[PDB]
Amino acid sequence: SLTDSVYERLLSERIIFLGSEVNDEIANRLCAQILLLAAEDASKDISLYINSPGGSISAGMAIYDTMVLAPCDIATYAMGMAASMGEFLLAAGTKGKRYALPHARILMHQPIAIQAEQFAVIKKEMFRLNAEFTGQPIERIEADSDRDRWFTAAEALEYGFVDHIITRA
Amino acid sequence: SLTDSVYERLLSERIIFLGSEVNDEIANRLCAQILLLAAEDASKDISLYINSPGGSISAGMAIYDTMVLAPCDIATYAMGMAASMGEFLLAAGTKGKRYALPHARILMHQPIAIQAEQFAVIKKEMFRLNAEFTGQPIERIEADSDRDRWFTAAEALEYGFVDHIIT
Amino acid sequence: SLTDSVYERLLSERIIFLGSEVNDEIANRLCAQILLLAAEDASKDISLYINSPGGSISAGMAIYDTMVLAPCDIATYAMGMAASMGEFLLAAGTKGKRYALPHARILMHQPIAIQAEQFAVIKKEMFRLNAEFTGQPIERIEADSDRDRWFTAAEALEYGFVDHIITRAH
Amino acid sequence: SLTDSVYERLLSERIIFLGSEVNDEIANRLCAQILLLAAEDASKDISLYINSPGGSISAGMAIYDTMVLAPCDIATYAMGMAASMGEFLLAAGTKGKRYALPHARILMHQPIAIQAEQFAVIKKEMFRLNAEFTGQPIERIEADSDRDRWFTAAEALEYGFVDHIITRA
Amino acid sequence: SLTDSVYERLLSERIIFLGSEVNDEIANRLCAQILLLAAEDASKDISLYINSPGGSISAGMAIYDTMVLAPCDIATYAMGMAASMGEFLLAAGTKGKRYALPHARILMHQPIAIQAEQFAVIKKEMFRLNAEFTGQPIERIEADSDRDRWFTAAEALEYGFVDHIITRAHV
Amino acid sequence: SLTDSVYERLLSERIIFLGSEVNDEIANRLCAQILLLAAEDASKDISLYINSPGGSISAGMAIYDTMVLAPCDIATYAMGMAASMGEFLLAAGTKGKRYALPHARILMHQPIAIQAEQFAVIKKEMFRLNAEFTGQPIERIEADSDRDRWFTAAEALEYGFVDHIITRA
Amino acid sequence: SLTDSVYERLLSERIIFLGSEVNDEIANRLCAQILLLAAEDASKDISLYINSPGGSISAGMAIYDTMVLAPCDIATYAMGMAASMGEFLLAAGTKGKRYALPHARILMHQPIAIQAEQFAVIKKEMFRLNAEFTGQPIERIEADSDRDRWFTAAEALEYGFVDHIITRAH
Repeated sequence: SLTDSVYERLLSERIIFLGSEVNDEIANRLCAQILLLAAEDASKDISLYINSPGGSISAGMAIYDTMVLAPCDIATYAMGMAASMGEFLLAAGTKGKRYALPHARILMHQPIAIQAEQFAVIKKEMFRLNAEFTGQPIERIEADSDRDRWFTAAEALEYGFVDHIITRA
Repeated sequence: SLTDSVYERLLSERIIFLGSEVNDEIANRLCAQILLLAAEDASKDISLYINSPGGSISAGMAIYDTMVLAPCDIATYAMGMAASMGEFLLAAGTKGKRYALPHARILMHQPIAIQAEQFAVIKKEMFRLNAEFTGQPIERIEADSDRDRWFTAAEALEYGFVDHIIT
Repeated sequence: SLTDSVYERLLSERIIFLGSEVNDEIANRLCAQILLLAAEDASKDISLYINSPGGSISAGMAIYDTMVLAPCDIATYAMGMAASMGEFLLAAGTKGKRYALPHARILMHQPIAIQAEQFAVIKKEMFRLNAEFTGQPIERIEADSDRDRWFTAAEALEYGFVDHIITRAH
Repeated sequence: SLTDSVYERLLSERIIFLGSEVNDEIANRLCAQILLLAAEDASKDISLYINSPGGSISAGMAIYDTMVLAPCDIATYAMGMAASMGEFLLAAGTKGKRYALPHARILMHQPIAIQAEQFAVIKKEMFRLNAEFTGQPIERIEADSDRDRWFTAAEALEYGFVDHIITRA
Repeated sequence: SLTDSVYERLLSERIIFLGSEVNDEIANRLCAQILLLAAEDASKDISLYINSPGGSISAGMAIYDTMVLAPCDIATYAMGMAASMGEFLLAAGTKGKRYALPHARILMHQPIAIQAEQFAVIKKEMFRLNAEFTGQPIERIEADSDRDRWFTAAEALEYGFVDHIITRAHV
Repeated sequence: SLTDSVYERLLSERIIFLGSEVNDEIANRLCAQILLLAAEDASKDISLYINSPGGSISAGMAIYDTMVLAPCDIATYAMGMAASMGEFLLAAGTKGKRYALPHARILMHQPIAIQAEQFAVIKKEMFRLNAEFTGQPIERIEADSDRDRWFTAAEALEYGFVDHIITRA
Repeated sequence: SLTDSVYERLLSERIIFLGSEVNDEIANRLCAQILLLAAEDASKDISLYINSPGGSISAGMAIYDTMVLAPCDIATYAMGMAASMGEFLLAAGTKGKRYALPHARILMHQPIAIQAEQFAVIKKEMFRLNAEFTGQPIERIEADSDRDRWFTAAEALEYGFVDHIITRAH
């Protein structure tokens, strides 16, 4: 299919997309791409373009673990919407190389005994890391998640999610 | 498929199409193609052919932002219908390279708390940009969007959506 | 698929097909082919084979524009049915290069406030252009459309839709 | 698929099949194939193998019109069944080059105001062309079609549908 | 698909399969392959492996006519089952090149006015050719067909459906 | 598809799988693969990996005949389960080149008037062949099948289904 | 498809995925991929990336056997979830080359007369092999399994499922 072909040609340009909700399948597909790119060249940058309403914490956290694993820098681009885990992945890009396009929007969001244990542990990790990415205190991160705080590109720059607003490349 | 094969072959001629309703999926597809073409050659024009009834404001703005991001010029062509966000994208092409075909039509249109907040600002920012694109005052853009004003090629040239009618 | 494969190889001989109703997707696919062939070589003819019930007047008008835009001649061929916009596109072929196969049928047909406005404008322009293509007066085009006039290949030649009837090797 | 792959490969050998009922979609595919072959090389024969219960006169007649348009000879082969418009396309082959396999069978068949009118015109044309193909009077063709006359290969040869019964190539 | 790619690769070795019932679709696809192979090289054997419960007579006769039309020999191999028209196609292979594998099984079987006239004619012809293929009298073919007579590989060899039973091929 | 692409590439290594129930379809595909491999090179081994719960004796028998027809050795490997016709085909590999992986399991099992006749002779023939593959008396094959006797790798070696247990290739 | 060509291109880097439930079909495709890589080059590592809820004990043991069969080292990575047989296969990778990503979760679980017999036998092996992979006593494996003990990456390193936690560029 044309769509798939275009994505695969972009993969050759080391450009990847997170263009839908983050779930187990998409995480797998995306981890795979990051691994492939790192395997074929450890030193050339990867560009991750994000337009995603976000989703599952464990799914987003696996994409994150893989971004960390990859030896090359991962530039991130808030291309349309970066919400929930989409915001987290945006903020996880290599510092110096996190970008918002001028009309992007960044949203924060707060997403059986064993499941509850596992979720409590991963949720706390998400807040901790969101704090490291942005330089905000954890408490500010929790409160802002709770009230579904959202950000224009400028506001996002100011808050610490991105390093640059890019207009012309 | 034959139809995907033709669009692929056109990609090599730096021609792309918006031939359907703008939603997230289509916005993604179209941003991918622009990024690709910009990666392959930052200094050759891209041509964007438009036959589209429009769609969501946010999806159209991601396309717009990618259009601006590409270092290369983007020529736009109204091929059949450029309505709503399709009119916006047409009017967004590089000044001097916006074209209407002789029988093209141009159509203007207006398209939970936190959702409403974001919509209000993106809607306002779209009227703002449409005014810049066309040289009309913001007030004329709003009033004309409101009443679903539509345009023949000639009328579109005069109003400022395009720079040339090509025959 | 075999079908797609054959249409692709025919695209290499600069032959294209309109074999179904005219709607937006089909119009898009068809303007794309015309643009593709125009870009590959602006000097060589394109052949359009038509077997179509027609369909959307605005869709057909976009294809027509792309024909006019192409720097090369477009030869047109009526294969089975050329109805409404299919008849229009056949008649729009470069004069001298419009063909009917002998058992072709050519049919004329009469083809929300804002939709009606646009349709009135597009409709008048289609009649105007069809008049020009065939050499018939505008009122003859109108009345013939109203009464659903159809034409054999021979009748189509006489009326002005085409220049040739292929009754032997071409 | 394998099936489509063998048909494609057969196109390179200038062989085409009519292996099913004649309708608008089949007519399109077949006209397309003849046009392709004629464009590639106007001077080499095309071989059309027919195993068809016939179908639409309209669709059959489009294929026939393309056969005439084609400058190269078209050899026709009754492969199993040539009924109705399948009989028609067989008998439409280049004279001297219409063949029946030894066990082929050949079936004749007689198949809103303005639909009726288009139908009358094209039906008269079918009878007239079947008459020319076979050397039979149109009245014979009409009566024979009326009563669903059928033919062994030998009988079909006598009647004028084919020029040869072929057993070995 | 893997399966298709395998059959296609086999096609290059001039090897074809009848692995399902004989119907119109299958007949078209087999005739297509025979014709392709005969065009590619008129002087090299085609090998037809059969594992089929048979099916329509007229469909089977079209395959048969195409087998005869091809200038090259068709070698036939009873691979599992050869029943009804599958038996007939097996038996129609080039004399000296019909094979049974050791555990193959051969099964005989007997399969609107104008439709009836046509069926009567091809049924008779099918028996006539089965008699010619095997060397058996027409009345033996008819009666054996009636009672659904079946054969081991050894019994099929003696009856005349094949010319060889092969266990191990050579190199 | 990925799956098919790996099975294809494995075919170039001369490796085939029986990883589902043995029925006519799978028998056809497997015969096809053996026939192809023998045609490309009649002197190189073929390796057949088995993870199958068995099925039709007919189908199994056609595969067996093709294994024997192929001039090259066929190594068999019981990869997970070899049950019923799967056990049969495992035991049918070239003697000296039948293998169990360490955790494989081998299960014995026993699976219109004219249909009953045929079934009786192939069942009897299958027991006979199983007795010859294994070196067990025919009555013990019959008895053990009747009671669904199953085997660890070590017990299958002892009984005669395989010649070796492989741990590292 | 995009995904499939990605998984295939990764195969060229000798990297495999177990990203779903373990069953017979999946076990087959995974053993196939291992045998392929082993055949291509018997002396380069294979990397197995695991995000799996586990599944059938039989299917898992076929995968395990094939990894033991392959003459090359098999490195293993817990990418998201490794539960039941997923944990087993992770723990089965070449010692020195078992990895967890920091937010991975490792879960233990307790996994017709004839099927009961067979099952009893595989279950005992599974525990036994799990004990040697981890260096943990059999009683402990058994008790942990039947209370559904789960582990973070760090707890998994302590217990013996992995040798490394990847907290920086690998």
